[PDB]
Amino acid sequence: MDETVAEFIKRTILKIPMNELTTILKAWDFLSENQLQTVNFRQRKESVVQHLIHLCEEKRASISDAALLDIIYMQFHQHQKVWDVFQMSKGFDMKQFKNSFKKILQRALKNVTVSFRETEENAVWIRIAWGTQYTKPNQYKPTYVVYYSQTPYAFTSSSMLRRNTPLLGQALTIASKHHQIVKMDLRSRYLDSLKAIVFKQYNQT
Amino acid sequence: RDNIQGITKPAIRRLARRGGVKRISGLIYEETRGVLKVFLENVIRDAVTYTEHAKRKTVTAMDVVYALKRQGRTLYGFG
Amino acid sequence: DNIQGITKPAIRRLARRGGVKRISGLIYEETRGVLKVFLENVIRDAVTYTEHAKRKTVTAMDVVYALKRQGRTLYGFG
Amino acid sequence: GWLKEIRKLQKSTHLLIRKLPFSRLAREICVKFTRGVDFNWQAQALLALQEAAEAFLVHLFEDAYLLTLHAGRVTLFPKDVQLARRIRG
Amino acid sequence: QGWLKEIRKLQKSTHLLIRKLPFSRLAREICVKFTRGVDFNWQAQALLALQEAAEAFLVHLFEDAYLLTLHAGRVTLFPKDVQLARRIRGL
Amino acid sequence: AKSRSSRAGLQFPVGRVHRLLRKGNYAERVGAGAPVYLAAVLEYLTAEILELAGNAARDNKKTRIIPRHLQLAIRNDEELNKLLGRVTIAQGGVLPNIQ
Amino acid sequence: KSRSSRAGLQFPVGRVHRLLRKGNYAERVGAGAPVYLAAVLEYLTAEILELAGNAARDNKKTRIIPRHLQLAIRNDEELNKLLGRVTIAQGGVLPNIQAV
Amino acid sequence: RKESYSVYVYKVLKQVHPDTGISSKAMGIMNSFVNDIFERIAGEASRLAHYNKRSTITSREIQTAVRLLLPGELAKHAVSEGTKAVTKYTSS
Amino acid sequence: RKESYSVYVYKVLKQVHPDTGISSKAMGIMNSFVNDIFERIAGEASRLAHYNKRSTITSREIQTAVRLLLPGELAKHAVSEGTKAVTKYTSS
DNA sequence: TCAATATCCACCTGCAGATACTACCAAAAGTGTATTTGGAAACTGCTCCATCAAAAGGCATGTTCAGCTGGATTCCAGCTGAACATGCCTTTTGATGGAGCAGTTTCCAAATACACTTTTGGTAGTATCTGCAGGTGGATATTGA
DNA sequence: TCAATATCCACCTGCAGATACTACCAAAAGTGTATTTGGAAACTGCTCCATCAAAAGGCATGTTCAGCTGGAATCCAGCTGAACATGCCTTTTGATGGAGCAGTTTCCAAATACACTTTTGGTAGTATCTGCAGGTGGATATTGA
Repeated sequence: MDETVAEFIKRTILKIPMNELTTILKAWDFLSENQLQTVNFRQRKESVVQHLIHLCEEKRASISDAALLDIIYMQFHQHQKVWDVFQMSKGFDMKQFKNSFKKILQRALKNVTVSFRETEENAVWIRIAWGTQYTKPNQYKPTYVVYYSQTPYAFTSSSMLRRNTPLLGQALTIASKHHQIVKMDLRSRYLDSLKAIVFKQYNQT
Repeated sequence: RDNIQGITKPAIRRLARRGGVKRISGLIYEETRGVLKVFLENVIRDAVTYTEHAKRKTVTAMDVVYALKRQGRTLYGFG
Repeated sequence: DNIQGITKPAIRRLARRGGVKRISGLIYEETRGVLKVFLENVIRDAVTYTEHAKRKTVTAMDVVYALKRQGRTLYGFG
Repeated sequence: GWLKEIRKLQKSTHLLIRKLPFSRLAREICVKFTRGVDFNWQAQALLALQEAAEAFLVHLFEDAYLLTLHAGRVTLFPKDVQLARRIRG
Repeated sequence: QGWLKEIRKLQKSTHLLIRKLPFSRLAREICVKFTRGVDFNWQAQALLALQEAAEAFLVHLFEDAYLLTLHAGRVTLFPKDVQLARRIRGL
Repeated sequence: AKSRSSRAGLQFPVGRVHRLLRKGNYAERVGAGAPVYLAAVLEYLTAEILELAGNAARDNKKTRIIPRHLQLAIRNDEELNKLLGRVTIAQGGVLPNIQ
Repeated sequence: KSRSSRAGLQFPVGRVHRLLRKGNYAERVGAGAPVYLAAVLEYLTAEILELAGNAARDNKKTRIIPRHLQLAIRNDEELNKLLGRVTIAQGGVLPNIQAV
Repeated sequence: RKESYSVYVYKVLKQVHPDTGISSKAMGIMNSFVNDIFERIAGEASRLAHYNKRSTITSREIQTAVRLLLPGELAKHAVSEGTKAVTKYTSS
Repeated sequence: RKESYSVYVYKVLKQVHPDTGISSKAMGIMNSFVNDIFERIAGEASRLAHYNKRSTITSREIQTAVRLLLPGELAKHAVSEGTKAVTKYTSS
């Protein structure tokens, strides 16, 4: 594979504690369980990741697979990031939402990378890597979004890279069955705490 | 823009004048850019090795100083 | 003398090995001077290495270490 | 006059290339060796690199203008920069 | 001609070009000015090492310096060429 | 019983390299895999140079390598010359070059 | 009762000893090496500072800056030889123009 | 009392050029070659461990020193060879 | 946690030029100067002891290294100063 | 263009120095095994200092001109190379002693460890004070005449 | 040479950003006292190789001449610098992260010591064989014709 995705996957895997590497790998499912059994998880981390990277090289891994891995990683390590809330008002199936969001971003910006993954409670996790009309995207400064289709609420992570927030909000508002969006008075590092109060307000207005 | 056309004619003229040069041919502005690019490539390659060895994502001044000292160039005012 | 034993033909041969077609008559003194300068710098470093050890014979390794100091690593003798 | 500018620029010590262009170029070069990763750069590292580069270029220009005059000229040619690098090693 | 035959012959070879006794004599004369006036002995391989190094130095300098005659539009080697080569090298 | 050069698959000595690293005041401790790596590197470089030199010898129609051949090899190669640019080979001569 | 005082020095003898011990220069270090080296370092330091202060005085100033160090070094035949492969930050160049 | 690398040079030579000998002057040059590269690599490896406050020299230090010293493709192949050597040393 | 040579440079300065100060950028240059010469001298002294099969660095090694590194009259005066320092250190 | 003379190039012969091979050996150096120990990896976490945007004004960009310089040509006298005849200095060879190198003693100097005192680095909060920027007045060289 | 204009120096005032000076502290580190150990100096002896002589001839030295080249003087056209009007990119500032750096734990890999093989360096002695020099012998360009 390209030398730029090998480094991405290696750096991503070196961040994962040995106490839970196997669980993440199993969820990713890119490597078969037989290949996992082939590996030794007791020698130092560098050799383990060398072996896993060789396995990925035998197959053909694309930036989509690595993006899926990064999404899965953040599902477990939510607290690493600060999470902000957005609200949508004045208002499609999941596939239409996916296509509209992706096409909006691709029209505004020539070079991007988008990915989705489903989750319980009708949730969808989104990862966006921002680019420009001249330059490639940055895979190490992404933007993560958690949107619950049966609700007008959307939660966002604080990137060290602005200049794309209004476009993101517009894409969320258009791809879904809404036409406006605002920011709520809630922000913290604990996504579940925001979630609980937000749906408490949603169910009990 | 190509990020090396940001090294302008006046800057090159100023470096030449500080070197004592009275007149300059119009073909000196592209030659100098290549020289500078080669120098920077050589220094930066070694600087990045020193910091990736240490398992960092941040280039410090000591890495640059070590690289230069390797290349045969010793710089004092930094630490 | 002892610098005039570096002869005109020897200098001319050294020049020809370097690809020189013609040679002014004032090159024979200039070459002698620069050679005499080169030997002084090496020989004193050799003698210093030789005196730190308490012996009165200059060995090839002293010369090699001296040249290595000057930046002129030599292969063949040690 | 060239004579006033030379005298002024030899009394001075400040840097002559602007900062942001140099920073952009040095970051563009770095990303090729890091395999796509955008490394961070301390502020005191770019100044070091700039000082070194400007010194290198000034001394090279001196050595080359020594070779313009050897040839009976006043004007600096690339012909003269190339030969100085060959002789320096 | 005669210069081209000699150049071709000499670049094809490896042997030393300065005679041995004169070089020995000069090196010993230089050594005696250090050492506080006493005469050191010399191994033979030492003098051969020094001679090889010296001839290499001189041949390479003549090479670097005949590049400055052609720069100046000449064919004949002058001393200013050697001086400037030494200056630019840093010696 | 068994050596370490054989485990590594080498001709160069892994014990001697270890000894020289320990006796050279390079650091307080020396790992197990450093001598293996270094011996392998040295073997690779030797083989490269000897290959080029044997080729040069054959071109000149000779069966035996001499310093002339090593000099030709080194100066005809764009990388070995950069590694060995401050080095003079005894009894090696110069490359033929006119003009 | 300090070692620098016994020797008549301002530079630190104990620190030099510690740095020689920790640098993997040899398995042992004697007692006169640190004092000898500290004295050499002090001599060179003062030799540079004198010339730098003189250059500052010539420029009508009471505070030394890297320009003065550069002038000192490059106008002295021996210090330039010692420090000829060195570039000094914020030092500039010596004025030099030449006729053709 | 005196020791050298001649045995192993001769083996490598008989391994790349089986028909070809080597003179005594040349093997001195090769022995000098081997001693020089050893010193360079080990010197760089000594500093990297000092810069980073380490008391042990490992294969990683040697690898980094190889990358710094050797130019281009030559470093690439040297790294490959050393990595293979360590790999099959450990697996025995 | 960080250490330097600034105290002693300031003392020496007040000892040669009592009326004269020094800026912070310049003392960095001087600290870099002191660290460089130390490394050179100690490096040469390390080799001389290795060449001659010695396990100890003494004042003689430093003296020889000083002679090798420093040019001309500067080495002469440095040798004088170091010799005096050792002489009056021993006599206490 | 012709071609003898160098000159080149190839090819064969002989032999002398230097290589490669075999045997002995012995020592010193590397390997295996078991124990203990300390350095470094793995995981947390917190504060610093790096990165990203924005607003504007100062330096760079573009066009024209004319004066200066680079480059080619001609001519002539100085200086280099080539050839030839001498002979003086280098090269090669061999008896000789001075200095390097190994082995044995011992003794002086360095490492190890514990207690105790001193010094240096960093922060808080000052207080100067040196040097730079702007303003103004006096004095000369060079531009063109 | 006259001369106005920059330009050159010099002096002055103002101020603010940076250097010296105190306090203080407390952590790290250096010093002093005993004790043990081993590295290097001092002495003797031995044999290797480096200095010092004396013949032989091959390369260096000196003179002269012919021709090649360096250097100076013309001349012409290309091209670089200077000046002016304009606008775009760099500099400065403020706001957040995210990555470096310090802390704790533990476990795995390194040092240490002892007993046992093995490999490499050196020495006779063997022989053999590669390449250098010589000479034959075929065949090409070359500067004088």
